[PDB]
Amino acid sequence: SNEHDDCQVTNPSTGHLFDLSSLSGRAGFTAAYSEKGLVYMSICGENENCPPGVGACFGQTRISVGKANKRLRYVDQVLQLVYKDGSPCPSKSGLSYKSVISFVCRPEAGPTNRPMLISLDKQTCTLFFSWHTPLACEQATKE
Repeated sequence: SNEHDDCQVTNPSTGHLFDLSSLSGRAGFTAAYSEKGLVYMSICGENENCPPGVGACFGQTRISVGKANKRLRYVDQVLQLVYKDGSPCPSKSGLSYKSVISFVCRPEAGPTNRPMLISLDKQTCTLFFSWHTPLACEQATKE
């Protein structure tokens, strides 16, 4: 179970598939890392601002914040990707940055419809992203 052709996950409760493959690709998307940075991260695949294998990095610093992973999973009405094995943890040892792309079912879209960085986790090198998009929605359309 979990996914189909990958990069796409199903409501296990509805049997409805979500595909973020139109979001996928080495083009990737961007998130605003504070006012100084931008994140460049591709969905499921590697990002072109990143070296082959890295699916998420910064635009200014080019510190990889995660590697390409196509495991889109339905979790708490969210669909979340996690791009691990980013750049070595400056704040710890033997760890790396990772992403948490929590796609959020929101019938309301973004102005641009960006993956919105919630916040950083420097304690365990996590970048918590949440993309409130009608793409991952179907459920919240109700409530």
